[PDB]
Amino acid sequence: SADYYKGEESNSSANKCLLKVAGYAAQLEQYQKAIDIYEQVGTSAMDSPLLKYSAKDYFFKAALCHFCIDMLNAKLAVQKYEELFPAFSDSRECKLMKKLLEAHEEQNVDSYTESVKEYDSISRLDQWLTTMLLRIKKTI
Amino acid sequence: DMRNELEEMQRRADQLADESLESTRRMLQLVEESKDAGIRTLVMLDEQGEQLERIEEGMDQINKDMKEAEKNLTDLGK
Repeated sequence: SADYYKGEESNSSANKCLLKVAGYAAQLEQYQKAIDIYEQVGTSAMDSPLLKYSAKDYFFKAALCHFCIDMLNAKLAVQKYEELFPAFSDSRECKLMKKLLEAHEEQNVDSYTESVKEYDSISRLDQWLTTMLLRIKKTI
Repeated sequence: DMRNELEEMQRRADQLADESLESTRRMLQLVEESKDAGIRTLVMLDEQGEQLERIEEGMDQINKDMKEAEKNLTDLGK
């Protein structure tokens, strides 16, 4: 369906279908496709007067996938995203991921939990985010 | 004659703030972003209304044309 819609230059429906595909692929542990789709959608939405404000969220999702693959990969991806999108350096997602990287770099689980709880207090986490966070915590 | 008396000094408790400068700035930034989003929504909604108004005339014209054609064909047929 996404390919058919993109064939007719229907960007919104194709983007939504690709979002669903990337989410389901991430659920199935297929990180490469999820990160590729998230990066593509974020880059596409960065250049819009209306969707621009959402460009951050997608990046964060992609960043989370990197954490599953490795740590230094996630750090490098964060650096690349911040350089590409400077305004990403003030969003709460970047601060949370920086704190999680700092805690995870020294075998600190307590600080990990405190940061997770502090962020979740302001906003309730969904099943996808909480499951990915539990996986990352279980890693170490 | 050990009858002493005293005088008093006063101190002012800090005024109500020093919590109105961290949530405050974030509140203002979010308000600005919401204002920009509302302006964009205004513009898009006006454009959509104009487009619907444009569609109406073509709709009415096609309805009239089809009705007239059907009536004419029926009249000639009989």
